[PDB]
Amino acid sequence: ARGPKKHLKRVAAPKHWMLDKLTGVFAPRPSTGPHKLRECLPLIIFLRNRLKYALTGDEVKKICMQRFIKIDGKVRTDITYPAGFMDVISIDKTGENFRLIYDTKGRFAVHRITPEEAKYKLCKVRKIFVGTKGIPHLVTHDARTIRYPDPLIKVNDTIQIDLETGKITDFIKFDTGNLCMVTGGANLGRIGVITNRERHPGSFDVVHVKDANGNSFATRLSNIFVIGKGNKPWISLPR
Amino acid sequence: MKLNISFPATGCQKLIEVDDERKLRTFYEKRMATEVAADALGEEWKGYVVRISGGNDKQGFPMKQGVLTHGRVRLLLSERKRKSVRGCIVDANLSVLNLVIVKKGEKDIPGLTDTTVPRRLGPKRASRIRKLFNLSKEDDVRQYVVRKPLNKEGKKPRTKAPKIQRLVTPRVLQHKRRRIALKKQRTK
Amino acid sequence: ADIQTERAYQKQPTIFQNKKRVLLGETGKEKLPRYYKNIGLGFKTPKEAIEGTYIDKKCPFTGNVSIRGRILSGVVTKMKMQRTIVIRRDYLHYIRKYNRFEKRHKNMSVHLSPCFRDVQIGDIVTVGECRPLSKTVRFNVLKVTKA
Amino acid sequence: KAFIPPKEKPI
Amino acid sequence: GISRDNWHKRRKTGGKRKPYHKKRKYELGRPAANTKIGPRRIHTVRVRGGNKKYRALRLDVGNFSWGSECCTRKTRIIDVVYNASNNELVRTKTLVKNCIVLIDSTPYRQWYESHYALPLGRKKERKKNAKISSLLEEQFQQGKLLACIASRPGQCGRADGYVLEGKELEFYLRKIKARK
Amino acid sequence: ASKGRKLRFHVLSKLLSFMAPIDHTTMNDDARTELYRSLFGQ
RNA sequence: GUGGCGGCGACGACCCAUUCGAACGUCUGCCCUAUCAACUUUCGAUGGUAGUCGCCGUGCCUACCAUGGUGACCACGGGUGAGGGAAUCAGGGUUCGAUUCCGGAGAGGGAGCCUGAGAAACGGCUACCACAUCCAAGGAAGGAGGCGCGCAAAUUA
RNA sequence: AAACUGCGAAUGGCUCAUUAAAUCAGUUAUGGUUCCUUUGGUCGCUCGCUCCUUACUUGGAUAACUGUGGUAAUUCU
Repeated sequence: ARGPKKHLKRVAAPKHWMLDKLTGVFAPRPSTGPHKLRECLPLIIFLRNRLKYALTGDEVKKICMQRFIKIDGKVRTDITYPAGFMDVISIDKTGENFRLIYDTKGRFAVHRITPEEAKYKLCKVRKIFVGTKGIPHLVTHDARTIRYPDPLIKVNDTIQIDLETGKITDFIKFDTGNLCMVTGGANLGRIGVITNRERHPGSFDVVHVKDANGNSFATRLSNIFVIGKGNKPWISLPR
Repeated sequence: MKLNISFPATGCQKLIEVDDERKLRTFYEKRMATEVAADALGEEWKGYVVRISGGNDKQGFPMKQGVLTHGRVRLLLSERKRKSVRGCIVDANLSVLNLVIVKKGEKDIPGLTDTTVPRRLGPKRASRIRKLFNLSKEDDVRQYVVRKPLNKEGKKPRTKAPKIQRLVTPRVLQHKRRRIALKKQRTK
Repeated sequence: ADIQTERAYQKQPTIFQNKKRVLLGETGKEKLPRYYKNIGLGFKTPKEAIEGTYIDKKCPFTGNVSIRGRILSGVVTKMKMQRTIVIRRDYLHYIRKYNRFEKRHKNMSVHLSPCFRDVQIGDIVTVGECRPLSKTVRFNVLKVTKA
Repeated sequence: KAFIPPKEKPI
Repeated sequence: GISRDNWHKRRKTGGKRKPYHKKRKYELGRPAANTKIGPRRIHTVRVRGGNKKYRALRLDVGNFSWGSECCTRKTRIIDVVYNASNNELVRTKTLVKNCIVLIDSTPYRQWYESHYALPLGRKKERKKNAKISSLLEEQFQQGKLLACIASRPGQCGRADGYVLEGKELEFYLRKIKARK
Repeated sequence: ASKGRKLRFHVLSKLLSFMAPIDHTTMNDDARTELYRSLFGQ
């Protein structure tokens, strides 16, 4: 196109937003943020379509400007903020906490969590590089950068981050036997246990997973998120 | 031919119509921004010196300093357009000519100099106040702010003063202290 | 032979060759240090690249190029142009309507480094992808196996 | 022919 | 207008293509900066992204490096003697990258007698090694050194390079005598 | 012949009839011929 | 005492990362025509070295070199209603369902020029060309659809 | 109120005047480049001839405003 377009047509929205066709012509084009456009749930969609707390966009804006909604421990006033996988939403006025997890249908589901559980989150390590003055730096999937990580942390691992301080408490290493969930491809939204990993230099690695019922499948290394160590997940799971 | 004459030291303007070609002969064939002894204007103008600031020809076009012609030209003026401007050389085909008095004569012109026009506004920034009133660093700027008395019919008398800018206040010192504290906390 | 065959001096960029030294070290041998790199992916640097003296900025082992992308194979067909060869890749295209096949081929011009010699017409060549080195050349020769 | 130089005659 | 596009070129098999669009802003080209020898005169150019390019039009001085001795000094530029691309740059005294120039030899000389305390250019624990080849010594006797420019004056606005030595110096000297 | 290195005599349409011949020479043709034979030491 | 410490915000700011992107490549695969069989070097076709320019790699371009590159496994040339499509979701009495996605260009006509992260601008300017308007005759300001079927209101609010 | 400063107008509309790998679909690369904005980092000073007693804050202007005007003529000036 000649220029970057700021108007998203309603039908051109991602399908998992579950928007109807006859309401209007346009859909909320998500603002830039930690997550990608296609892998995010806008705040207005979460607040008026999933929870029905608000009826129109003006109502969502009025709710947001009262500083009631917090994402990752910080108040957000922008109604087009992109919320992605493994995100914590706190609403102190209703005493409610939510965590974004893909369901078995490949959609973000309303998953209520314990307020104790909402004090930490899981982030996938995406990059490790040495910065100025010989200080190691770690970059996650949600664009968080951390200085002075554990020397044992490598790529494709998972870390637990406390939302209050933004510091790593522990981490889960990438190895066979751990619990993993598919975040992309045809196997999206499924949970299982890693069996083996094959390595192809200069190309994509393929990881095999087997579920609790024994069915086995294969995905790419980039589409898998280590939920927990062994058979015990470190987060609460949906229905 | 009319003369728009201004005395800046007093700050007074006047418009005088001169119908006699003889008195205007002295100004002919002279450029802009040049000093002219205007003794020919009359007996009141003995020793007066004027400067030709500008003027308008009979079609209303202004004159520009740079152009040196007796007629009109089409120059590029302020993204620039072809505006038509009169040449700087003073001729007989001018609707009005502007004069600025630079040197005073023996007698006083009854229109310009006998009375006065006061300046209307005092300084606002603190340093310009200091330079105007010759204040030292120990002197207080807020003492020497010019107040404007204002009174209108049907209204109570009042006095208004401008808000001093660049004035040292406890708030600014607190902000500087906060910046220093932030630097300390980053270091720690 | 002689490496200086162009109007400008041919020099390997990362080697400083004007370092002064004592006469004792000068008397020994005037052997310039060679620069070479391992391209990865299990491919081994030919010994002629390490021991040779040719100057080629587009050599995968002694030049400033990176191999990334697709690794392909073909048969060498034409050896007539300078430091580049013409290879052919054969395959079958399947027609669903007739449920049969047809023979097709592709012609590729790839950069050949001097470190590979004794290369004849009709031997197997495996090449790797790099940046576009010219208008029509985008792949560099990585290995040659005889027919 | 593209390099053949044309010839003129003095009039 | 100077366009450095690709759709004006013929195809690989030889056919021509009919344009589907006119020139775009990101395909612009600019007139060359023919840097001469004279008083320092440079012009700044705004580029894509808001950055700056320093376009040098006239240069007279620059810093050069004595690589074997590792002595970097700022010296004037004297003349242009050789150019790999074309002889016209030599004739017109145009500064482009990898051209061979003549530079003053005073700062290197002064550093040499300030360092080794051994005379140079005069008419008739590892220790310091004060040894200079015959070619460079004769160059100091002539008072001017041959240097090779490594920077692009049209992009960075400065003329930087290194003093020619060794077999590179011999090759370029052979070329200089051969051209005459 | 690459890049017009070799002279070509194809007709140029845009330059066709670009100017009209105008001549202002006082010296007559017979005088011109005599002068050129007499030029320099000749 | 021209003491010393301080909170929560607003704005701006060098660099790294991230998001939105944008731009050049790799591979894979396009309809008809051989009564188009040879084409490219017809202002470079293929490549080598050095350089200019460009955000960068690059015949992108210029100087100096070699004679190359493609083709019956169909190169090259010529065509081709290339309003029509392409898709997508949803469904018990057969679906009179729904919607999107584009190939570019221009602003009276061809050139030159200014800003910005992003435009050779849906916007200013100069020259030339062509129109048309006002004036005290000196000068000044400008950039699309309806009828022709006895028939012109949405050319709106 | 007026004026100075900052940001956007390059997206959505509308449109009769071009085009066989040129576009387009899928895959693949940034280790060959660009980036407003969202988000996360980073953002202190030893001495080092500048002497003796601006960092309790340093310089120069310009609009809005007052007033005098010209022409058939702009809110031109």
